[PDB]
Amino acid sequence: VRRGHVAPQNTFLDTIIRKFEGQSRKFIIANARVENCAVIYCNDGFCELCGYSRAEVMQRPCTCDFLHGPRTQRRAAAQIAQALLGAEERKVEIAFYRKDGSCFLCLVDVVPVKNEDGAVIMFILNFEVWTILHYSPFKAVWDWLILLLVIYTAVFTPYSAAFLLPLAVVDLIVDIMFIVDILINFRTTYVNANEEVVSHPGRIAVHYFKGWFLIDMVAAIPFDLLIGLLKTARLLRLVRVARKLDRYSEYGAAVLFLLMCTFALIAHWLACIWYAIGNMEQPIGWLHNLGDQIGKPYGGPSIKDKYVTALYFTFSSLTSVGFGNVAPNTNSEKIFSICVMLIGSLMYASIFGNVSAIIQRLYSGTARYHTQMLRVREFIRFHQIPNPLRQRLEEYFQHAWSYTNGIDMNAVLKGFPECLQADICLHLNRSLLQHCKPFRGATKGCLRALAMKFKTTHAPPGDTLVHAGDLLTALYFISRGSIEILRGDVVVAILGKNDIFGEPLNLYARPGKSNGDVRALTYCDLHKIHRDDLLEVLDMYPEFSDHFWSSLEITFNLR
Amino acid sequence: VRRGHVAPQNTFLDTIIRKFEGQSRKFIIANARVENCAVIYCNDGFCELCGYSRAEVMQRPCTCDFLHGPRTQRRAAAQIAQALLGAEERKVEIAFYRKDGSCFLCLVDVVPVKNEDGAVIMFILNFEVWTILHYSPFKAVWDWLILLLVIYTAVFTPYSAAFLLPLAVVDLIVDIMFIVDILINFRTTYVNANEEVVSHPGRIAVHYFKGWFLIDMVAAIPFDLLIGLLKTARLLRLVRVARKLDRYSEYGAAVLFLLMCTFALIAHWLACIWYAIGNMEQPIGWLHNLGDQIGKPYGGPSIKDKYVTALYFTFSSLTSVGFGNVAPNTNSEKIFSICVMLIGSLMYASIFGNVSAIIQRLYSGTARYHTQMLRVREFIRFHQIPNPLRQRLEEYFQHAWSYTNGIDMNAVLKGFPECLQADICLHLNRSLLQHCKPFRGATKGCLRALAMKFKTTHAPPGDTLVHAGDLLTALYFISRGSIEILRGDVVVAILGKNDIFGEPLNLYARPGKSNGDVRALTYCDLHKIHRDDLLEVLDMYPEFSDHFWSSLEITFNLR
Amino acid sequence: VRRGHVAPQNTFLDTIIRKFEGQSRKFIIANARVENCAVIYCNDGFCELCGYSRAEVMQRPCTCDFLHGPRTQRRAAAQIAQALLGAEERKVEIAFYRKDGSCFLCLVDVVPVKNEDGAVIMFILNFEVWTILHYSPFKAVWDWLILLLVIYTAVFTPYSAAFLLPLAVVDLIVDIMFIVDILINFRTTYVNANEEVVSHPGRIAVHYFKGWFLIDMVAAIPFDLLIGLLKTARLLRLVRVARKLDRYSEYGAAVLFLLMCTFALIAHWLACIWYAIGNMEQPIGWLHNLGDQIGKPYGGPSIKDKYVTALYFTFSSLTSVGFGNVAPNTNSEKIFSICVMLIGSLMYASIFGNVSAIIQRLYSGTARYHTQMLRVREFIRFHQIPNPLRQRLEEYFQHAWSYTNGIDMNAVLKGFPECLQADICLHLNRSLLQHCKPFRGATKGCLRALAMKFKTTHAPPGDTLVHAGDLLTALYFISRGSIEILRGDVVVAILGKNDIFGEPLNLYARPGKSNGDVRALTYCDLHKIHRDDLLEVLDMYPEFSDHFWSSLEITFNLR
Repeated sequence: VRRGHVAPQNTFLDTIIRKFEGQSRKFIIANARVENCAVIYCNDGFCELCGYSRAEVMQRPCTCDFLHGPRTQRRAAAQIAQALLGAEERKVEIAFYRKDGSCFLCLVDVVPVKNEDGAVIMFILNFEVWTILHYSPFKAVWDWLILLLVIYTAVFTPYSAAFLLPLAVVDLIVDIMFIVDILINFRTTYVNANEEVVSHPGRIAVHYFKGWFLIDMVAAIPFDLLIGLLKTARLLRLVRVARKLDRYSEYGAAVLFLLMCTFALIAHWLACIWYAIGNMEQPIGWLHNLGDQIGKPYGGPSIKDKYVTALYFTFSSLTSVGFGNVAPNTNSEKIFSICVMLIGSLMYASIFGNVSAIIQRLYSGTARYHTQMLRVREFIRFHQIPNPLRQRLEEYFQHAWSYTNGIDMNAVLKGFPECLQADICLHLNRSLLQHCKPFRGATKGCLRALAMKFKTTHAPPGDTLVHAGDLLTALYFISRGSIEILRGDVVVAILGKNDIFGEPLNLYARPGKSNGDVRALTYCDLHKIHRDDLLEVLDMYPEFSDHFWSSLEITFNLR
Repeated sequence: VRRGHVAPQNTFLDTIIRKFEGQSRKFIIANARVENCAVIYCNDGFCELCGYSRAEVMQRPCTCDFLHGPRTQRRAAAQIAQALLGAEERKVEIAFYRKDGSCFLCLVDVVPVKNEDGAVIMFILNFEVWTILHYSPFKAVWDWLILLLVIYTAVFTPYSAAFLLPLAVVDLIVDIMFIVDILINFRTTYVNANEEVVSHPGRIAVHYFKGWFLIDMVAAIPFDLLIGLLKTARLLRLVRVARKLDRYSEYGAAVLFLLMCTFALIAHWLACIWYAIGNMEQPIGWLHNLGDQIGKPYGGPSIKDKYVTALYFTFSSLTSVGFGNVAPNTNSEKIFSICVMLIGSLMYASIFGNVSAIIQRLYSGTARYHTQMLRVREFIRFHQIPNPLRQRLEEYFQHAWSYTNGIDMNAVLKGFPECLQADICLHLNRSLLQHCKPFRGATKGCLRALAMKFKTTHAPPGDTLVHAGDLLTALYFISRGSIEILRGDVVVAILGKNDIFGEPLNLYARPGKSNGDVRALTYCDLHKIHRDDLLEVLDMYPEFSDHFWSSLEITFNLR
Repeated sequence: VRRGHVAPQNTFLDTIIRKFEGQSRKFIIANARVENCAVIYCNDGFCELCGYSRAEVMQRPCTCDFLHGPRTQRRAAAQIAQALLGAEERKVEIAFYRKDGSCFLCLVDVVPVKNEDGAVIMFILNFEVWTILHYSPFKAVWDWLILLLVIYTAVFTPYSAAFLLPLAVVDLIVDIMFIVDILINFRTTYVNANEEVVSHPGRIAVHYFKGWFLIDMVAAIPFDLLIGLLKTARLLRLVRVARKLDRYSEYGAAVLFLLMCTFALIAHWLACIWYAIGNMEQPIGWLHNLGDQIGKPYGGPSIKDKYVTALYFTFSSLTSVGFGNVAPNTNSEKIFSICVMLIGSLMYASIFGNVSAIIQRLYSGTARYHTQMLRVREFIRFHQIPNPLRQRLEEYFQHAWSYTNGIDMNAVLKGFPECLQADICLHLNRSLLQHCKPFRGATKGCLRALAMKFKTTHAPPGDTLVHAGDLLTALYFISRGSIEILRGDVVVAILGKNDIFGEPLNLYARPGKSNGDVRALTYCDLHKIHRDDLLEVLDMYPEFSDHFWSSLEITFNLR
């Protein structure tokens, strides 16, 4: 469900610039909180007045010592400052001098802007010469509740329309729910593309007109005043689902349930319409043909049969089975079967084309699993892989897929920019950065740059990562599990959690050799970088890099 | 719709070289507009005559001082030049000397070529020893109009063919439209693969013969002279759509409408042919079997029934529903049902195989949207992403897809060459290059090279792009929206439109640190490059690079 | 089939650390096998006691000379060591001194741990102040045997349920097999996600309860005590296949056989249920309608017909053919046909959507073969390729695909890490590394790094690999086949197996030119590297690189 992000606390600055832009005004803006109260924005009108650019005027106190000149008096120079100290609408009565130097009869409309907090936040100087949400647990399940009673009305009113020429009271309860639905739509919030959120009743009622109220206003019209064709407006209650279509695509099985249940309603109406053709042609047809299948000539036949036989027909016709217990004969009867065969051939390709995809889309992980498995089984038979390695290929692949759900890690990150990519890896690698000792005395830029180059490698039982004689390119960190260290089949050491191993990069200044082996016991969790990846970041932060190597204590210097 | 590009104004030079190549001539060509009227092309015959190459002879005045020698007279050296000053066909009577040096009895056929402008454009020296278009608003909608009356004739003439053994006058109006169609095809333009456009009536009439006129000439033959089989030629009017097939693939819903409506015509003919089998076998069949369904024995049955029942059958047969209200019995009746089942099984796979794809191809953006969404929802459940970041992933992804329609930006550019790739990015980034100050005094090569390395990054509300302590690799430009600047949660500055921020690259000559943060308010539009990307271009243009840094005024030097 | 890897011999160390972690203990661990019996792990409690880190304490004898001080006595310093020499639970009664230096009343609980071997393996010092497998040839084929008798019961009990109101003895044999199935499930092993394997009867019986025994316990209940609805519990024997679903996805044709045979069982039950509707409505229906098709009014009709006609109906209904020899009429009859058409339209899309994919997934190699072939045949017609090269394109492509099965070599390796990637290439290139002379005196790290950069190139008959004048970038090795050497169409030399050719990299220290050509006779097998790829590895191992070039004898130095 789409819900737009709330407006930041400084968004009122955009509207004030937009307001005074509408007046064709000439002005500047200066903050109160900062040291000497410097300028924060100036419009193009102010640039034309003096001649200076935005860059030159910015980061300067709003007393503005450059605006002084020969003709600028000494007495009211104070009458610039004591307005920053006093706060009031007062036109300060003085000339100024431009960049190149020129006299002009200007006048400083000094203003202090004040917000809901009741404090002096921003200065501006013009020149002249009961509430309800839309993503709440109340509103969430109530859309499914609306959808149920829509399906109730959409089905049971065709039953009333065709056949009727406990139930009387319960149908009136559903009519009141739609009247309650309209009143609730006023106070609830909505999301404009630009205006991410908008609230309170001065603004919501305008959007509701000229949208989808004119259609829904017809739904809530049950007049009393024969002739049941007046109740055809209750079918337009179905439009409430069409407008809220994005809500009903959350779960995998829920989308299947809608396309399966709506398939019944398509048949249900056609069943009721098929029956209507039998009633409104009495001069031999299909109903008297049914009257011979079940011995009831004319008296009359059964109501329960007439609805079933019609539904049976329109299912048999639209499903493209085509029995012929019941089938058309007269002109209008065949015309219907042409319509049902034509829409049926369209529907049976359209609706079950999607449902055939939805089952494979629901079981999408296990679909690609077997294709990836057939690559491995072909790769085994192609190369002839023996048993000691056979186990390692299967168990790693089954551990890799079962853990990650066969999802590409970096393929998702490519779409996002580098700022939010770092924030994603910061969330995954929170267990190292926040908890460990050397990363605490560090700025936020250092954390993100490091977070990019980290790699969360997983190690199942008995996996030899690095061996004796190899080049220690990486420098590892152990988050969870329990990792061993061996050499010549003797247990040298064990490491649990929050531990480090590799080499320092200051002493050698070279690619150093390894000392011994390293193997996992449990399904251990660890992290990884490189020598080249680390140094390129650490050299950018020289004052941080001294703190890094001193505080960081590695459990094994491996030579 | 394919329409070839018009021939440039200097394409007549190709035909003149091609003309004098046909004579086995030996010649050169020289321009009038250029300073001293130098040579612009020479054929291989001239290279063989003297011995010099194209490179050596080119960029030399057509007086040709190298062609002089001992035997070349002084009096008629003027009689080379005053032809460039006088203009006439005159064989200049003199010898010349080759590269190595040799006498040969040559003769300069001096010519001034003149075009429609009526001016001296090009010199050549031979040696010896009511209109109509095809992509107009008139022709565009008239193809759809032709297609309608084709469908009118294609349907209503089978009705006349089978059943007939207001309407009399209106059918004759359609016959005249095809006669009008033929006359219009003469004056209209066409597109040869080589000849991009060709016009005026000397050349178009030759292509129309031996193309698709011989078939369309049969369409316009309504002779008066019984026997309605003479009107079978009106079915060949359907070929006018087959030739113009590329026109009817513009809209998404329009292709669906053709394949859906032609499906009816396939049934329509088979319905009329099914009826013809009933009439032309009278010795029990299907028509007398229908005469018992609706009580009409022989007198005769109804015409409206006979057409419907046949259409109902051929739909039921070809749609693969198979009712059996009406069905074959005699030899010829079954032979038809074998033909309809065989084509029906072929058609129901072929035509609705495409229509099943067309609905997913029409909703192709929203199809891949849900697959990309399932990657994110799996990625959320796989990593367990909390609420403050949960919003950022959804809102960025929904903003990114809704803005770009889920289209790859650079994937389209890869097919095109670097010249037109730069022209595409020049169109997108026109708002910076043409309007801003420093890019005005610049050549066209500088604009294209820069345009390649620009990146149009979009920033929704409250998006922190760069933070304090980070390395300012990029140098941004603000086109639209409104962007803030903060540090330690205090509003430092605001920027509107056509503004700049980053660092100068001359003072440091290093990767400098950042000063503070930067965040968006509105759905702001901005651009981006790199330090390495800029300098590699700027160093190629040293005289431009001095103008660049001086005129370019950045609003924030961020240290 | 998933089978987890067995626990290594040092996994009991994890449980001992986990045990003493549960006591809130403070301790260290030291090995017996290593030289001076140094420390191998210490918990965080020991780090807090003294103050030292893991890195500082590790790789130190467990006598611990740093733990001595002024107050540590000289007499019981021996009573640290002689426990390593004697072995017993004894609290060594002495103080110690921390990092900064401090007295504390501590007490060393000296322990020697001993395993099944009966030897002194590890020291610990606490401080205070009939069998059966599940992947055997017996169990493997017995799952297929269980599946057969499940299908026997699942089919033949509906036959007994509906119709019955040699066979008597044989059905009781199947009832005993399920009782045998339960007893076998106790002693057989299983695989927990964490616990890769678990055995012996103290631990297996707990998992079997609260899993899939409560359902299977109902299956083995054949009580004696009319009313055959008691045998409906035998349908729940079908659940034994649902739990063991991963077993039945091995072969390509085996998955097709299950989905094809289960399709019959879906019809089989519906056939038996369709028949039940005929029996249990006797007040005209479908059974008396059948009694007129085959002249048998009431007496009674045939049993063999009643089962076939029902099966014929439910096939005709669910397959979506829809004949109408037998078809519904009464209320309950149509309700069934609505249910069969609804599930039939769902099943015919779901089950045959997979089976349509399974045939193309079985013939998946030959599917992409023709698409790759159409690229080549288009590429031939697009460029117009003559006969001498035409043969080389076809024969290489047909040799490449037929050998490799159209599988990507490196695309499979990308998922695996660099350790196991090297192990895969070590298996493929075993014929060179183990057998040849220069690679014998080499460490394991040298073998893996080389193995990565090797490339198994195949050469069919008459393939010119390298020519005279070319740069010998690669350095080849001949494993199998027979390779020639030529220059100016004269036979210079021949090479068989385990041979080398290229250039030495020490003498030139440059990219040297080639001498002559090289061509294959048989379908030869060979390997390949590069000059840059080799030197980058060899420079890391300087002591190995001297042994490499001396022992390695190349058959042709080619200049």
